Amino acid sequence: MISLIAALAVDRVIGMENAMPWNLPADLAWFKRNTLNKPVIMGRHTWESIGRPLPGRKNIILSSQPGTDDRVTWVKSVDEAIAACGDVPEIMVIGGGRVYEQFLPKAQKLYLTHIDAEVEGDTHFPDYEPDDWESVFSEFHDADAQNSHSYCFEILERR
Ligand SMILES: NC(=O)c1ccc[n+]([C@@H]2O[C@H](COP(=O)([O-])OP(=O)(O)OC[C@H]3O[C@@H](n4cnc5c(N)ncnc54)[C@H](OP(=O)(O)O)[C@@H]3O)[C@@H](O)[C@H]2O)c1
Ligand SMILES: Nc1nc(=O)c2nc(CNc3ccc(C(=O)N[C@@H](CCC(=O)O)C(=O)O)cc3)cnc2[nH]1
Repeated sequence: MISLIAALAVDRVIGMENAMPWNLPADLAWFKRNTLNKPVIMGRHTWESIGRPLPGRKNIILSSQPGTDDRVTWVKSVDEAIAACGDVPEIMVIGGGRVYEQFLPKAQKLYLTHIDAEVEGDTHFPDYEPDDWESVFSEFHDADAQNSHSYCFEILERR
């Protein structure tokens, strides 16, 4: 099973040239909880902004170019990224935009965080059709002293 995890602002914005203008540690705890002990597949731009290997996960980085950090696994295509995951119950694709686009048609589950923030971004989560997906879990949270904006966690499973 392939899943995608992402945090989207309005208009499905997931990235901009500069750091996102929000602080959502609860969302990062959710990302950690849902990715721990699973392989995570990411694109090279996302690798760079994470800055280190994610602990307790097998880190697979897609890049057309030779790898530059022997602590993680580098692959040059989607089929190779999947093959590097081995025989696991769930592969987590953690972005970014170009990677989500390529894995969305393969995915059976989406873990999405919807952030009540309007930002201009250069990178979007792909268009998905609500009717293709069944919302199996959703949990809204208000902003609070640690989290700058309200946000809602949702898990969708492919119909
Ligand atoms: N809010 C969120 O949930 C979230 C999640 C993840 C990322 N992001 C954000 O999204 C942005 C990054 O998105 P992006 O679309 O720019 O970058 P990305 O998808 O992270 O990385 C793209 C790079 O990955 C490699 N790649 C992708 N598909 C490949 C394939 N089939 N074969 C070989 N290499 C492949 C290429 O690396 P080479 O260039 O080395 O060939 C390509 O330049 C940032 O702003 C980041 O912080 C947000
Ligand atoms: N829901 C969601 N929110 C995100 O911010 C997000 N970010 C990415 C890509 N970027 C990142 C950036 C940093 C970390 C990170 O540092 N995570 C740590 C800290 C978790 C915590 O603070 O509790 C980790 O161990 O997962 C992960 C992914 C992919 N999917 C996401 N999904």
